[PDB]
Amino acid sequence: SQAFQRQLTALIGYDVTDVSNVHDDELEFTRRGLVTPRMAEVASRDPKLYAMHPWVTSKPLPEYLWKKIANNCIFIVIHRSTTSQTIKVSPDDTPGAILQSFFTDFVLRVCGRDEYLVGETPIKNFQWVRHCLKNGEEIHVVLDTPPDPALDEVRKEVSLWDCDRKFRVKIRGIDIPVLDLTVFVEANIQHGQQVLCQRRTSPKPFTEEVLWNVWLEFSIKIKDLPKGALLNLQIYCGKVQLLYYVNLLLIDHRFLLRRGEYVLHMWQISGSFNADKLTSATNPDKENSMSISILLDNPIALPKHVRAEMPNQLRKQLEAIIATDPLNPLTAEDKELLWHFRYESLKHPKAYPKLFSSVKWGQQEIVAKTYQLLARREVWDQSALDVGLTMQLLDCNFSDENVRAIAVQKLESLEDDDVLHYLLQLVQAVKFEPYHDSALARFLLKRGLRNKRIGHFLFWFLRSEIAQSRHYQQRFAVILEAYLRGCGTAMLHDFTQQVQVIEMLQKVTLDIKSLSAVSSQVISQLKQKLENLQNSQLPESFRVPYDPGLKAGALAIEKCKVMASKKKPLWLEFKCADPTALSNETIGIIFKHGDDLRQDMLILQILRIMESIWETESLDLCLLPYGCISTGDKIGMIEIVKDATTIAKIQQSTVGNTGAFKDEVLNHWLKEKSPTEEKFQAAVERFVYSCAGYCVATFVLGIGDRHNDNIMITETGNLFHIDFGHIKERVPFVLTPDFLFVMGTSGKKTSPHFQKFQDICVKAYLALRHHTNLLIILFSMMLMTGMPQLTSKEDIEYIRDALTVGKNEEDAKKYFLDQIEVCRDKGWTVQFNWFLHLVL
Ligand SMILES: C[C@H](Nc1ncnc(N)c1C#N)c1nc2ccc(F)cc2c(C(=O)N2CCNCC2)c1-c1ccccc1
Repeated sequence: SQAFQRQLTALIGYDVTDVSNVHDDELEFTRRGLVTPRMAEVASRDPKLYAMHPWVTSKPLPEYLWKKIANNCIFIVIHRSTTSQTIKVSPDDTPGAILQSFFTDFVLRVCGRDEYLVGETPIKNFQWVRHCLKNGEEIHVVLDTPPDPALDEVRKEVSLWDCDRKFRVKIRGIDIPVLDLTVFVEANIQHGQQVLCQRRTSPKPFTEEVLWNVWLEFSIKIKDLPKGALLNLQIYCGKVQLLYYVNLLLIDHRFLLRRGEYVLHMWQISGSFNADKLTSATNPDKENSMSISILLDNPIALPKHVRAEMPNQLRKQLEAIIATDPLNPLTAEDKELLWHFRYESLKHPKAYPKLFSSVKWGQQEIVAKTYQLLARREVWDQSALDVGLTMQLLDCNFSDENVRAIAVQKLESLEDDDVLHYLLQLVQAVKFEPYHDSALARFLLKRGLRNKRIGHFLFWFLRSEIAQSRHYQQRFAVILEAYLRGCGTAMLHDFTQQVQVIEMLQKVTLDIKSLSAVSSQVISQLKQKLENLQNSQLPESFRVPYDPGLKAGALAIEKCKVMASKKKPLWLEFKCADPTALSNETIGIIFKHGDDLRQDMLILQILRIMESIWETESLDLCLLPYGCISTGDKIGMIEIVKDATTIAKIQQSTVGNTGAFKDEVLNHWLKEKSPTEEKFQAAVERFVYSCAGYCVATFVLGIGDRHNDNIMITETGNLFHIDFGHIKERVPFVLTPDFLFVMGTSGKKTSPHFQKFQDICVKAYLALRHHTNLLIILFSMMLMTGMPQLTSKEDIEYIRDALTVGKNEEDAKKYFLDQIEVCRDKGWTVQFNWFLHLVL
């Protein structure tokens, strides 16, 4: 009976039915809330297409993949059992069109993977194909029986506005079970990051109990409280310093004004725009944490719901405002203009964030007018999707549901490919929702239930935060529960196996790490533990979390290692469970405790967004954003990139443990890995592109100044950065004399390959700059939701500079070409300084 819930709790990693840490019924309301959305998508989804989850795209096939074709000819090696016949096919052939061509019912599965080439889309539009064309590989499929939908079967089942009183809250006091100066409470009525009204208590002495018994009357009227308003209660000591915070929605999920006695356990601060500050969750640590005691009282329920001509100077002023970037602050004058010309502004979708930031949300008549304005949103509805613009409306500056819902409206038009690109940060954006049940929450729910791949990643992203965010685990747990109740028994069993496996592996990771105080004569224990796991405890096979097409099989005990590191990560290799796998390659997974890999997920995901941006300008910069999933507290997994070594090690081989750093070694290493000259210059060009990619991407992100035992290269020239969570003079990025000699330059010269590198960099850079807004917002979101450390205005404003906002294109070329030159001017000075730093 309720054994199903026990399953779901183990899958979720948090007890959703628990009510030990609630002061209302919002979470439970949201479970019931999501039942319909879950049922509606579960009932409406095509069961066969959900069983095979064809991964496809409507983006045009890029130039770089077109130029790799032999005139409407892609070869597809089909497999029965023994041999395999090849078939010339047009890029535009549907998989049906190929099946009747081969027959000269069944379906084509990719060899070694849970991936199918099925559906009414041309074969150029399946990702697996575009992947094979990119890396220069042959397309191997198998004539297979379709999977039964049965396997996916789902186990079935007084007006606030008539109230002119000033709002007020009684502060009874604070109590802390264990703590020498004074302390006061600051009560804020918030909407977004905007403080509407503020009041303080008198300072009393900071004893383990402090009582005030004071009515704080606010300047705002009850009628003027907008939905999603937050009573943010804060505690300072003293000169002042913030010690604790908690929040409480003043208008609840049923539109009722919040009333009665509350005892709210509070969050502490580390020794600032952090998403965690926004949460409505209270601290679950009742025993240790500070708490505050309040009383709301007056049942009051909130009701549900000009010409456009102007002077020339004002039109220009307003257009100038509408044009500035998302982090340019609006002045009082700017806001007043936007709002007066409300309806002119409404015609420009790009005005929307700014205009909805010009709304006085603490004034009921103005919010009414704002809603009348959202009634007139034809142009918004008609505009082509700008994700950049849409993401801004979903960030911390917008707490109003109707405003936010129009963002989620635009997201509905995203094809499944693009939801995958933005899914991590859409899931992170749930952190900005005032309520647990939101348009965004349901959007993620339904897109996830509509598609096994979004669903798969949705699970791990949500679970990532449920395992290590007390601030948001409750909300996300509710959402994930909603998902698991509609994903199908097949996936429930998949997910179950994966969690079982990663818990086994993380334990071994944690235990091996305990047995070392940097080397290892006890790689004995590791191999011993892995043998014990593989004997009746680890399953025959499991889906690889960061690449769900791949199923892993038996471990390769002999190939598994621990690193001569401080954090002793594991290096695990598995046999692919799929007998149809044509490769011999193992599946390689690193397990690391010690870094916050949520930071790594975000940077790696932004790198993908960059790649996708580049694809729109027909540029490929061969970035290698390897798989990475954060699975728990300072713990996670990383996709092992095969045939790859660090730059440091290439230097340690032809020099030693010293900074002697020869300019020549990398090219030497490359030359000795390339078998032919055909592949060497291919390697070298692959490296010019890689290097350019990572110089630009890392510069824009402000993570370009790196230790070179944290930059790797494949044996085919593909450079890539690693260890992003690891983050006296500096440098823009890493373009060292070793890299420059592969490009055929030295000290103060130029070359064919180097001139290209600049040519590629400048294109790439200016390319990202065409999506300035999108990047600025993802960067702000990234910091706010994933780096508690780095969330001051100054931190967030780094990317304005790096993307040379306001500058013309030609001037931006001159900026970056200078950045490049700063590296030429520094050579090994920083690298060397890193050696002296990171080795003494
Ligand atoms: C630094 C490198 N990191 C990566 N390697 C491959 N794919 C990746 N995605 C990463 C990352 N991040 C690495 N990680 C290890 C993790 C666990 C472990 F037990 C050993 C690791 C090792 C490591 O020292 N090894 C010893 C040499 N054989 C490879 C494994 C490396 C590493 C690999 C090549 C060159 C230098 C170092």
